[PDB]
Amino acid sequence: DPAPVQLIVQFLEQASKPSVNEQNQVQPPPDNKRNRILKLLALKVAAHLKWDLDILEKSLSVPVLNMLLNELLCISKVPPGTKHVDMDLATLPPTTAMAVLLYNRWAIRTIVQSSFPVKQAKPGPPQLSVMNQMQQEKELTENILKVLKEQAADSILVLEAALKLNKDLYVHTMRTLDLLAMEPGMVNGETESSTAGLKVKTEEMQCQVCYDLGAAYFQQGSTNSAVYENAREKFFRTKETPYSQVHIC
Amino acid sequence: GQTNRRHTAAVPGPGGIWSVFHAGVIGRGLKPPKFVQSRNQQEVIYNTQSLLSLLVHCCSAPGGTECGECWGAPILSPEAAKAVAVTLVESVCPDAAGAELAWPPEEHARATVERDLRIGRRFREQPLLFELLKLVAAAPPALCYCSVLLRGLLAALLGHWEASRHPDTTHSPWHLEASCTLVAVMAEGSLLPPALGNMHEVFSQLAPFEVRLLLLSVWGFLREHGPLPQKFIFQSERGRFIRDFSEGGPHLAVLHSVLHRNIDRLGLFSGRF
Amino acid sequence: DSLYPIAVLIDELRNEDVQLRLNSIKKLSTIALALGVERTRSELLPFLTDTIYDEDEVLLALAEQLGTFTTLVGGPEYVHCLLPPLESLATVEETVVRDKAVESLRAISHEHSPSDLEAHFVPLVKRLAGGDWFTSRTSACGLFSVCYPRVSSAVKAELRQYFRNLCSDDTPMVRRAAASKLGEFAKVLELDNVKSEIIPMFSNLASDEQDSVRLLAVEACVNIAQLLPQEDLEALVMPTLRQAAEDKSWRVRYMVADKFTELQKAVGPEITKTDLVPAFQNLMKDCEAEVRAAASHKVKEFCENLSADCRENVIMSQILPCIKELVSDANQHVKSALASVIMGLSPILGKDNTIEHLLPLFLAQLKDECPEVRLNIISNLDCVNEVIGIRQLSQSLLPAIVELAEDAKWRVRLAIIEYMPLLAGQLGVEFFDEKLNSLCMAWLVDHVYAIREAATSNLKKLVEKFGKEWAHATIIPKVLAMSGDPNYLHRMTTLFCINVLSEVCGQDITTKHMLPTVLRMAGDPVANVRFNVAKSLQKIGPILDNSTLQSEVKPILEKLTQDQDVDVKYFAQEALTVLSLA
Amino acid sequence: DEKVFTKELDQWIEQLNECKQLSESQVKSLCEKAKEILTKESNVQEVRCPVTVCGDVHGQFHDLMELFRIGGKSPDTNYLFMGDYVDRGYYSVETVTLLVALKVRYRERITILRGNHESRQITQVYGFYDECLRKYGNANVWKYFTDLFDYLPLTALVDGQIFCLHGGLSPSIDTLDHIRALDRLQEVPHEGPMCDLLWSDPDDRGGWGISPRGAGYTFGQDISETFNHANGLTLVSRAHQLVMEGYNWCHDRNVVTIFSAPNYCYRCGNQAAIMELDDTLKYSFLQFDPAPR
Ligand SMILES: [Mn+2]
Ligand SMILES: [Mn+2]
Repeated sequence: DPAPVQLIVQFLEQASKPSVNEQNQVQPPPDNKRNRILKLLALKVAAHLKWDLDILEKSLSVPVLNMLLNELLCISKVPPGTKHVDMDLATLPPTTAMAVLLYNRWAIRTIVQSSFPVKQAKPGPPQLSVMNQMQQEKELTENILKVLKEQAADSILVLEAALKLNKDLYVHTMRTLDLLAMEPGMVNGETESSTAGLKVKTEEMQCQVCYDLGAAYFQQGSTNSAVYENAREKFFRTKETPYSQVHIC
Repeated sequence: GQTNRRHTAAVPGPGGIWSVFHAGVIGRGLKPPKFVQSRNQQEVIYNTQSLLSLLVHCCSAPGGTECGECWGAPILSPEAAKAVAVTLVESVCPDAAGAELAWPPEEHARATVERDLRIGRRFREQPLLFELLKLVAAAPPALCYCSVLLRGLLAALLGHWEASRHPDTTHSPWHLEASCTLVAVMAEGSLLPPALGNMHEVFSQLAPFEVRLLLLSVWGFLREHGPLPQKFIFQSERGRFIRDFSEGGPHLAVLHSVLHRNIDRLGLFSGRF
Repeated sequence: DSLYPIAVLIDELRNEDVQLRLNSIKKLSTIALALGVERTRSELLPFLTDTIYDEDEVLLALAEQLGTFTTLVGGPEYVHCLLPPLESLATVEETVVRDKAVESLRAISHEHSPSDLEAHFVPLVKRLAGGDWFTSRTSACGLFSVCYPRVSSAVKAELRQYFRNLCSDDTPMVRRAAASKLGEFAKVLELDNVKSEIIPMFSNLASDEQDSVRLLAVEACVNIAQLLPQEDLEALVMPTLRQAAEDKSWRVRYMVADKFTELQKAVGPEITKTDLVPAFQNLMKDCEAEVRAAASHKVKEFCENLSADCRENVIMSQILPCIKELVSDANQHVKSALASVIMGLSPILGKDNTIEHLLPLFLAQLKDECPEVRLNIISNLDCVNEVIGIRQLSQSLLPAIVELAEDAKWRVRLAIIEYMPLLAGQLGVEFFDEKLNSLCMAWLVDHVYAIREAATSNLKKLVEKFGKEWAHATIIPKVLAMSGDPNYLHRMTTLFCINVLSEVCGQDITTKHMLPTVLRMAGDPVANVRFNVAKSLQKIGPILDNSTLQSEVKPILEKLTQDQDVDVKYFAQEALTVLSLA
Repeated sequence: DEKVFTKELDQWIEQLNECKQLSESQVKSLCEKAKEILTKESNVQEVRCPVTVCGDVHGQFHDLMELFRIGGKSPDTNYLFMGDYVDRGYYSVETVTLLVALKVRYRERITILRGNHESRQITQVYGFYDECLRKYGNANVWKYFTDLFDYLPLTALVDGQIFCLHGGLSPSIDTLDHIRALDRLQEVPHEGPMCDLLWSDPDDRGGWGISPRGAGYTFGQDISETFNHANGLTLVSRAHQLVMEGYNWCHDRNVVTIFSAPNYCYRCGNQAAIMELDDTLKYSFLQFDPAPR
């Protein structure tokens, strides 16, 4: 249990990411019964295992809404930030800015995912596992509804984080700005059913992200794909040379 | 479109001292006819064209007064199209257990699955029915009476898409064609906004569960805004029945979410609506 | 944190599922090796001593895990602290956990030092054999033989007298365990110890008013008879087994009928000559069929260990009447047992003794009413082929092969088909074309597949034994004429026959006589015949020359490889790629 | 790629034919391949004569080998199993493993249907889950088998006339078009058309009636005649009840119960039978007894 982190860092063959998930689940289950020295000994290991990969996409399959929420809450223990995220352009340590941008990206991703037609798994029985799954789904829906009412400042925080570049790293700042622009474009693309005159900002952010990925996206991978170009083409077609099918419309 | 001599020359189990090897036959076996419909492809649609032309000549009210300036188009009589829809409903499904114009809820479709399946089989055996729907969808208030056929076809398509394991829609060509045709018919019959006209267009490369959810949203919208003989007031300009929508919030939201989940392939279809 | 293991063990073990419990039992070893030796010797063991669970799988898990703590507590110098947990888990309500506990204790008792043994393990069993529940007494009696040679003679006498006192109980719920332990406990006892005190105990246990105790008393008896020498059998153990073999119950009689070969091989031949004859005869003339079947099953190997001075006499004078009276019995179990066991005494009696009385009983058990005895009398007919002349056994089975060749069951038919090739070559050729040809032609069209393949192999053996040109006009045309039926089974049978005869009939006949049939049976719409034809072509490939394989086999294989099925296509492609034809 | 996998399949079959189970990865790959294979099959598998239809095996590998020795080898003749080969048996994993191996190796030469025991709530209370936990140590092979059982077809149509299915008729089903329009990729519920198709039983009742098992209905002769006349069928094959001769005719030769599990639960001591249908739709009932061990 103690040498699990070193074993995962040495080789990702056995228990690559399931060990950290199990540790976080055990720490969350033990946190209800007055966890004195049980949750503190597992939250640090979970944060270390999450920072060893330093990604958000690969840490989304199993931790759908609650596990990743607890992981982010444990990782954000450095900066309290009781009020709204503001004044991020000042001199701040890099780990705090990283935590805030990761939290904003996670919130945007959950807000976008909570409105998908993704097919659900069919059920034809009733037992304790079904009740547990129903309770987990209800808790996830409640958390998503609570986070949706506070997502008004998330876009402003992402814009402020993408505008500033005082992270003492040009490549890291450019990657963070590109990620924030992609998240803002994805969030604005799903806000077309609310009101009009909003696709302009989405198209601008998409063009900025495309230019960034063309010049220099980041050092890592799994950050951009043809989805960005497709969203840019969709925003250009919605805004209105031309194509054969587009000329008629 | 749509005795003992041979049994004696090979008997006695080739031993002439024991019984037969088998123990009898069940029925007949090896059905002789086994015929398939392969009459012709060409010159078959022209018979349908002639029949539709006869029906148009029959329903169109006279007619021949040079309306407009040079593009006078005669309208279709509502009574003739209503009678056509009535006889079509009577020929396809003579049942009347759920022949009400009010669309029942979705779960209600889980009890009359046999009627929906027989309607789907009748539609797949004779494509002319679809063409007949194209005659009923011309008159606005005519399609409101032929609602049982549309409900049964939609329920059959939903039941087929719920039990479809293929990740691509092209694996079932007839079902996709029937879905697009049904949505186009119920949209051009002054019952659905053009968003549904774009939905049946983008059906070409959609996932099966996505198509099922879109058809379920269609069912919900038709349940809310039911096709009824009222709300089709007459216009003093021409004999056309204009439907003024007083549209679907959650339906448009579901459509937008389906379109956004597949931006990597349906990007150009977003700018159309 | 030193309290973290306790905090994670006090809650994870209390749950609703048992998989986590088994995982925790598996990880106790890692927890102990990570906590250190002092931390598991200080408070971990007293903490795990008083854990009384409710289910039983965790009990078996902890019982099998405690036996793997040899080098994780401190070694033989620190085995005195693992005693409280074992003595607490030994006194429970379940049974299998008690067996696991006694196995673990017997396994870990080898690495114990003799001084530590005599100092600590003796008080353990002394306090365990005096408990209130029967579980304690049943678990104490099994920890005496392993610690006997290491302790001194005083402790030996103490444990012996304590065992003698504890086996004087009134209810057999502990006497059963005591009797089961007498089997493995008497291995280390000397002669005087078993002559002085074990004989009275055995005589008191043999005279018990219960029947379940004799089940194990007979095992103790055969054990002490095998262990003791010859000079202490004819006056000590004989009366007990004699009075036990004629008890009012049939269980002890069945047990002594089963465990009789060890007795007759340990007491020697003379003791079996004096008084074992009546003891063996009274077990064959009872009303229960179990004892008779057991005696019949055991007499075969009982005769094997009999000297050649009075074997034939006692067989022709005493064994023969019992055999004759047991063969004509109405019960089917004893008849089947006799039919399955008596075909092993033929080499013992000799050649001139089978035709005397073995042939009548064999023919009687062969043509019987129930198939159970026939399945046994026909499955052991190969061991009488060497001791009896082939002509004699072929002539004796003539009035029976006219009916046993075609009956309801197929095992008898299988045995007849397997034994036929040893008879068709001796009865000449006229007998073959008289009845055996019809018999084989009827076997080739049987319903089941085992009889069909057996007849195929028999026809192969016959065509290898008789000749090639002989079957060219007698068997080949009749087999080839069967390939015209609407049934696919007969066609597959003919294909299998062509495959099995292509390697014996040379290559000249298989070129224009059997080859055109396989070539014309390729347009069969049945998908289960085309792959068989392809496999037949593959098999006859190396047999035929390259000219025939290149002239007509290659085009027909190319034509067969262009169909819609996948199995026949794969078989044809494999046949093409194995014969290097493409 | 294909030849090496075929040879591996033959080796797996030869290993299973000697009372030897496979490993975890081998069973996982076999279940995956069976999932990709059975996805193309519909609910009513169109089987073509000639065939050799069997009944319940209830996890009896020795009885399965006896059946193979009686009714021809598996690659030679066609086979049609109607479920119940996973529960109530000492060797249950070996039987289903051999069956699924023959299915993935001879997809056009053998067909297997789904029974009432091929589920997740029945295998846990009859010993199959216990056998998977004891033999393989963990409980992953059982999970793979229960996930694969959802892909097994429901019924089978032999020559367009014979209708083979485990349970029997259904009150909510009037034609085969309803059976073809069912989502078989679902756990067997306690009520519905699939539950009745997998839990029905024939009797001389007439009409319908609740079954003493707890699930499914009980039809009579008139219902069987109506179902056979409204679908062009001439016979309904089933395997859900324990018989003695092996085959039983009911409802004026309209329903055929074929129990191919000899010595059911090792306590009845009955026989077993299979029905071999030739090319001309001629039936032959081949009977057998439990092979000695
Ligand atoms: Mn069953
Ligand atoms: Mn069943």
